[PDB]
Amino acid sequence: LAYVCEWEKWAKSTYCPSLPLACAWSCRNLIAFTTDLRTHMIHILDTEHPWEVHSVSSGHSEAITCLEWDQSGSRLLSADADGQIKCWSMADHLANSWESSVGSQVEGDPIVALSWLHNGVKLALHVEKSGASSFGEKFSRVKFSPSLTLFGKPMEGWIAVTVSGLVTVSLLKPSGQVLTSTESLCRLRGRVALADIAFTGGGNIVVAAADGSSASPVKFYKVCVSVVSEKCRIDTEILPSLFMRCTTDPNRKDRFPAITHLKFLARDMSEQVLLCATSSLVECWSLRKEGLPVNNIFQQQPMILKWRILSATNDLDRVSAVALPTNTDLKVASDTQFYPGLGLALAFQDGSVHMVHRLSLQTMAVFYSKAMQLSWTSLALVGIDNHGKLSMLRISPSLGHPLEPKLALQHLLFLLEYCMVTGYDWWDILLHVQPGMVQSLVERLHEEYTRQKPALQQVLSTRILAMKASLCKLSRVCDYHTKLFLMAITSTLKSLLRPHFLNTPDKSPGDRLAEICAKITDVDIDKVMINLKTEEFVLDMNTLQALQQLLQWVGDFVLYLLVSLPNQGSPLRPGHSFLRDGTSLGMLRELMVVIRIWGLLKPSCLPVYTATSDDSMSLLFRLLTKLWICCRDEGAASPASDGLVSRLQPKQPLRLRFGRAPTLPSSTSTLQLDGLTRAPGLHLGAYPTEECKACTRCGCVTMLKSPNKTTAVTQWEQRWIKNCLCGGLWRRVPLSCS
Amino acid sequence: VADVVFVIEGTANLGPYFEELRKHYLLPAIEYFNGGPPDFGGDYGGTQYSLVVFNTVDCAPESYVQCHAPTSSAYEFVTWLDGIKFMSCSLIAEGLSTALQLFDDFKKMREQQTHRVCLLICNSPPYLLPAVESTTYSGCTTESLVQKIGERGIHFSIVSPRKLPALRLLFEKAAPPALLEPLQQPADVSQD
Amino acid sequence: PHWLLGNLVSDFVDTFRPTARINSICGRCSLLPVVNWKLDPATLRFPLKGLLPYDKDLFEPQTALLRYVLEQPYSRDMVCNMLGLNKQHKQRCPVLEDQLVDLVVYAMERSETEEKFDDGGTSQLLWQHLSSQLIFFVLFQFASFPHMVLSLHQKLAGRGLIKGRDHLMWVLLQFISGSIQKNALAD
Amino acid sequence: ILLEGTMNLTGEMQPLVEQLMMVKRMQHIPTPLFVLEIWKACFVGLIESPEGTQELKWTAFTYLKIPQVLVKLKKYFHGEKDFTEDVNCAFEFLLKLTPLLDKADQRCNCDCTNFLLQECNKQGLLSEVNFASLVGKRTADRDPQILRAEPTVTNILKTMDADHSKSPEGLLGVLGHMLSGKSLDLLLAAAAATGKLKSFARKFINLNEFTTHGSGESTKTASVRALLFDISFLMLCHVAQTYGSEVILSESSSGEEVPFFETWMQTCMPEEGKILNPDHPCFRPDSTKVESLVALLNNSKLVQMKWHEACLSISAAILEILNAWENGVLAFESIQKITDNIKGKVCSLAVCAVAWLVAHVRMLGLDEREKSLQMIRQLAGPLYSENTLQFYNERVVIMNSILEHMCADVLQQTATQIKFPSTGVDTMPYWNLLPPKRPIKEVLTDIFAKVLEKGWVDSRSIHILDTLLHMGGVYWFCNNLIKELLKETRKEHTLRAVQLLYSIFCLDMQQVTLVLLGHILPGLLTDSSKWHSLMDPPGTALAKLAVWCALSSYSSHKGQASSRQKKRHREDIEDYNMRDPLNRVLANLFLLISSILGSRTAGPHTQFVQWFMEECVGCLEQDSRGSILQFMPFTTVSELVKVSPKVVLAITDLSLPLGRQVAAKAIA
Repeated sequence: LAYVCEWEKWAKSTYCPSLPLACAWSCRNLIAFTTDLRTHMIHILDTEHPWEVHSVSSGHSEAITCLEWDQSGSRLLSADADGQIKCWSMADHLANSWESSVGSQVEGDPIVALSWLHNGVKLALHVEKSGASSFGEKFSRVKFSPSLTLFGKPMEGWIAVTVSGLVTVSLLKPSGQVLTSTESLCRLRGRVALADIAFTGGGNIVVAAADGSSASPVKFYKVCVSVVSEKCRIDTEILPSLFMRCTTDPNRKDRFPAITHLKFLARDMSEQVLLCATSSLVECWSLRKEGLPVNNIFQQQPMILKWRILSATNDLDRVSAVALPTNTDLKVASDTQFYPGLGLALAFQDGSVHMVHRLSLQTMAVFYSKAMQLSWTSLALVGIDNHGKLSMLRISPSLGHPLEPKLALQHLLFLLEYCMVTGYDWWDILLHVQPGMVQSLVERLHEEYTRQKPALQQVLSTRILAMKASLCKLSRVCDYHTKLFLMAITSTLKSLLRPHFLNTPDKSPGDRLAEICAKITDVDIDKVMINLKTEEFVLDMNTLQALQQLLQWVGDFVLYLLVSLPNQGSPLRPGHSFLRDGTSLGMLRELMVVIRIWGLLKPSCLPVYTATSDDSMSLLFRLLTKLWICCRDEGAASPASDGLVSRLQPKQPLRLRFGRAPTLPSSTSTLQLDGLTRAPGLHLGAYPTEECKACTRCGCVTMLKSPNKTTAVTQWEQRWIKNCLCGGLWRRVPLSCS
Repeated sequence: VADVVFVIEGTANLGPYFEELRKHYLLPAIEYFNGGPPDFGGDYGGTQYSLVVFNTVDCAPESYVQCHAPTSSAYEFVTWLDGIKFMSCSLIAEGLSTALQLFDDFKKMREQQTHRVCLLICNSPPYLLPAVESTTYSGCTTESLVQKIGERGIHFSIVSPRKLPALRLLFEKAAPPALLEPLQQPADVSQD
Repeated sequence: PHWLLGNLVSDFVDTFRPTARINSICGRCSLLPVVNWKLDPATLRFPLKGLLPYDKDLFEPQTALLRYVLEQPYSRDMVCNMLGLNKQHKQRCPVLEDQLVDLVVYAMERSETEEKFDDGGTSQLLWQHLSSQLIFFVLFQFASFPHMVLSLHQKLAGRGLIKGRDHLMWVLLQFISGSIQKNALAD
Repeated sequence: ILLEGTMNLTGEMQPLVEQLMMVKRMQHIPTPLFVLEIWKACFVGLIESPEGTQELKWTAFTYLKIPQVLVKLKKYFHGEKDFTEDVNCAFEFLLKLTPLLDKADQRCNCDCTNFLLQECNKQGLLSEVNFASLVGKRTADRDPQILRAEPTVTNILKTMDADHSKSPEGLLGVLGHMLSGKSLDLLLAAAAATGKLKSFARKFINLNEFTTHGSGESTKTASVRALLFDISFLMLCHVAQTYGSEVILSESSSGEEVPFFETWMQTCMPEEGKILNPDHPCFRPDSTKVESLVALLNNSKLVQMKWHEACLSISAAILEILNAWENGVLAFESIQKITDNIKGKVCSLAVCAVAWLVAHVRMLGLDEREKSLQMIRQLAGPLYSENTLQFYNERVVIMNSILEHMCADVLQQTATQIKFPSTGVDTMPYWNLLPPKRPIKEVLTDIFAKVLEKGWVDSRSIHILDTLLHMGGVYWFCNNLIKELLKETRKEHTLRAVQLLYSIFCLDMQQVTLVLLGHILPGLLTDSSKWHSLMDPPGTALAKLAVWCALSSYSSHKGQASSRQKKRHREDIEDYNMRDPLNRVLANLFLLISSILGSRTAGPHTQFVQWFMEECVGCLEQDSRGSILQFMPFTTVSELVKVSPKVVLAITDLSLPLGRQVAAKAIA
């Protein structure tokens, strides 16, 4: 239908027989693409503009497995463990530059990711229903201690056990990159070929499986990680063994499973599945404590871990990755709510994916027409199924299969709020109903921002602004989107300029004083400055930092805000912007009065930028305040101000930046892209005709230079090293100047 | 003797100001609490100290804290001075609770008591207005302050920049003698 | 050699291997009862056969030779006729130093083999003067002292140097007492 | 020969002669040097590796291999030096190296007399007209230079056990079987000569099954019958623990019948076999389950010799371990009842004990109460102080102890040091013998570095490698081996190492070689790194190994190694005669051969395929078979003209009309 990717000069390497592939990422930037086309390098790309593919050569051979730990930049780099965890943060998150995290894995295939940080999060949604829980009763939190919770300090590492060997993995690196290798060959004997389960209730990691249906022991080795310093003395406590139910089934004994995986919660779920050719038998087992029925067999410690079976399913299937990676609670009687949970997905190597709800396995959609997993709890997948030289596509992501608009939007807002509270990237928009309801969504958002906040919104406003912006993006109201983006950039600019009050000790603080400066005279800011204060505002002689970067920017912004007033009959119901807040305009007035003080101190003030400063910002501030009394609180917009703003002086330039992001409206409509060859069609200025510097690409509009040629403006650079507002998509778009 | 604790929060607010803050205040932390300018053997006798670092909760996807200074042999702390991370409020209370639990563990198992003192450093005027939805602590910054000063006799302190934050007013709840009245224009005092 | 040429040079050196083999002797196990020339290398390689003899049994340095040499007193003459000549100007800490570190590493096993049955016999009573003369050999060789630190790294492998802490401390004390005043403190 | 003798001394009627013909004609084939190599092989063992019964297996393997080479010489060639004078100079070359027989005497203590006796025995059909004179002249050198030597007694008992009885009549001599079992287990050596191993096992199992006969009436008669049946069952269990693979193969090789082989085959094996313990053995014999235990505790009557539920006694042991530890009804009174239950003629008792050891190792194991309980409990230490109707409380007891020691060995290894109730002479020579606190990156030094100078297989390393393969994976196996091989830089050592590498591949040669080719060879000629790797003169013999294993794979050689039988279960399309795996494997090999011959890029892989074509000089070969179905390679032969009589031979694919045409084309 859409989402057309490709490959430029690669192929399936028909001379080479095959190679098992894999890819998985929990947070955003999902794609890893362990695949040798035409071993070869590793790949990285985000869900937005996936055609901007990045890759980097590996440091090993056959590239068995790879997996991340936290949302930050970290990969595994298997095949003797060369190139382990090392964040990038250099220019963007699209360049490996792996550091010396090389684990001393000699001739091994490390396949495991452990040393978990915190406690997980549950989904008590139906018991809460977002009525008045204020996000507390909805997203519960289990209180326990993860492994190696040494020093309340969750040290980070990859102490695990490889696939080739059965001994150990080491080199956990809290600030010191300590190898601390050990030796525990899984009870002094064994061989394995399966993958690992993350963690149990307590701090333990148990996994073993060797051959398949014929030889079916499933051993387990309870372990204790952090005991001593400068060394690891990992344990090897033998745990009860398991098997596959198929061995006693007289139908067929030639199954030989190859997956035998199971979810991260080792409480009651064991999901060993058969992997015959020629068969596909999935099975859910039990992990609970039980007792042996050894009684009444004669004249006449009972608690024994007899891992029995719970349910099974017999069909045909080839490969799969995961069933439901985030996790809900028990006692779930919410059959009416069809949230995407408690499910499973199977992949046909010569075919498509079948998604079925687990624990019933009754029936569901088919999704007709080297394993694929899900993105998050939402129904989002990637098409890495490689029938040869095949790229990735998209299929029906509809988690809610029946038609129920109210319940659909309820699920949508629930998932969005869960994403926001997790501080993760949000991509449930691929499940959106027709964009008209988007308004209602953001409507509920405001309620979630205010009603059931209850006071948390003070620190969540910055994020929720960009959240609702990107929400209304895929909607005919893109003007509202760019208006919200401008609101964001001005709000953060004001919030970074305010703490510059290095005042002498006074009776009160500069923050609350500048805040109360809003309650000031009507006009003539030259009077307001003497009304509040004029002395304690200087902070540096080399104040020449905002003139070439910020002063012209804020001046252009306010001047566009001026000239927007006569543009009432625009091809849009709100035109270009609203100017109905006043609070943001109050921050703008604080900015203009403080830069007036700056000009009084440092002559590198903000000019009118065209001519005839006869300064000229006086009447500007006057009309801003005139609409302010019309836009402070509980007031309507005025006609005299219209006449006052209509005419223009010889000081009115144009060509404002309007920081925004390029669109991606490929729901089911249109997508003009390929696997490569993007076809072409800034805040601190630095937007020339063609870039001639680093020009570190970013999420939406920044694309700012990496060094920035700064002397003391390091506040901005040190502020935007991490993600930005709609600016987590830090790209490495080349300097293909033309 | 030789007992200190550092808690850095003003990353985005005192990025460049941190160099001057170290040159004017962090020097006596080693010059007075040790023989002079610092390679020495590291023991668990109590002569060692700790240092905690916390970032903004907003400019953070999932990670909260990265505290690492059990002993540091009184020199490894000098090693990672410039090894700090950078990122508007800050919500530093979740990081002060880390030092709370750290000194709790110290008093619990590292008790040989050298009355280890603790110092906080901030540039933004932080406040974790939501004191709920946390992991193992549900208190505000004032509750944490009175617990670390009133309940626990650990000497608390906060070294503010030339500006005037709200913690200079929050100092009034420091029941134990903190000696935070005169500012350290001369060499810093062991009790600020 | 270069992949342009065929198997001709390989078969050439093969068919001339017996020529050098006619000049071979044996596996070179050990020949060193000296208490004062043959069996004397320059830098990890004593022999002189200009042809291509067989595998590393003649290429790899005779580490066993050095190990057997350093196990006896008055071994100064061996390394002296080998490499000792105006050591204050020539012996700029060659690799052989790490060799005796391995000997010191073997010292760990001297305290790890049940601590010689908890000093059952004269095992430690001989190892004392053994390590004494071993440290005595250290006269112009403390350069690249991190080798001893690498020995600590070598002590981390297996971590069998626990009981050897007393003996290792003893030998390091002999060393530092021999070089307390004139030596620099940071070294 | 070393590997074959160390792996399967039985079930080798004549595949080994086929592999010998293969390696002979597909190499330099000097018949005198050939028999010299095979003799050095059959005598290099038997002295260094074995210490106990392994030496008996060794001598049995030698005295089975000599008729093998004899019939080889008889059937293989005839018309030029018909294995008469070549054998003369072979035995002369043997007599040249006297330290061989010196070590033989140091090992066997009677190698002079035993050597002469085995020589004159092999002369039953070997040539001795003008040959024994030189042998005597050589042996006269040790005139100065002895209760019973093993070779002579094996040769004597060979026929004595072959035509042992030939008639298992009713009420047969129990004393005969008693004396046979009480003495040394020479029947194992006789079966190792493959003369009756399968037939002996079949007749033995038939006699064992007949000795059940339900129950009996007379007291002493039923007692003797049960004692004989238990002795026979324990002897069969010993035959299984020794080799098993051939025993369990002959158990169900063919026929149409369903006796109680489950208790005879599904008891124990070098595998888990324990997950099915709740499935198959856990029957419901509610009638006389614990009543049998009470009767055994009372009578220590046993006249009911119905030892069919004897294997099903796991059901009674359920409630035994229940009341003992689970229910806690008894501490050692139940232990005393079980001890009375495992009184004389306790054959299946060891089976149930191993089954419950398997159940416990499948259990938590952290408790280890029932584990050590069954260990100290089923111990044959107590030599039946009471009047236990065993009659062999010394020999049968020691054999039962060594049987219980052989099985579940690695199972008890899972726990700490077991009580060691065997107390024999020498334990199992072969074992895991792997450094636990050490990765698998060891074959480079402990194996490859040795065999680099060691011109043999070093049977210890043989079993080490065999265990290492099934504990890992053939892909990384061959990959590591080749990667470590590409550093020799000494063509003599390269040829040595590649020959040994072809050697080790046996018992898995087909699948190993297939995966090796299909995985390395495409990569070995497609990546610049692999180009620079194969750019060495050592790379010349890689294709020599390739063609050597390819023909053996194309040959109808089963090689069904029971050690690797359960592992050989895959599924692959190979990304493609007939639709056979090796067929399309060789087809993809041909395709890669043609592709590497592709122009516009003359890499080291061009020289690689050049050496490959040069090594294609052979007989009865299959390299580029050129079958009339879809065989394209012949066209690529024209491109080989860009590189001659070798062209005339290689173009001779199948003498087809189109084949003749392309041969003429190449002729110009």
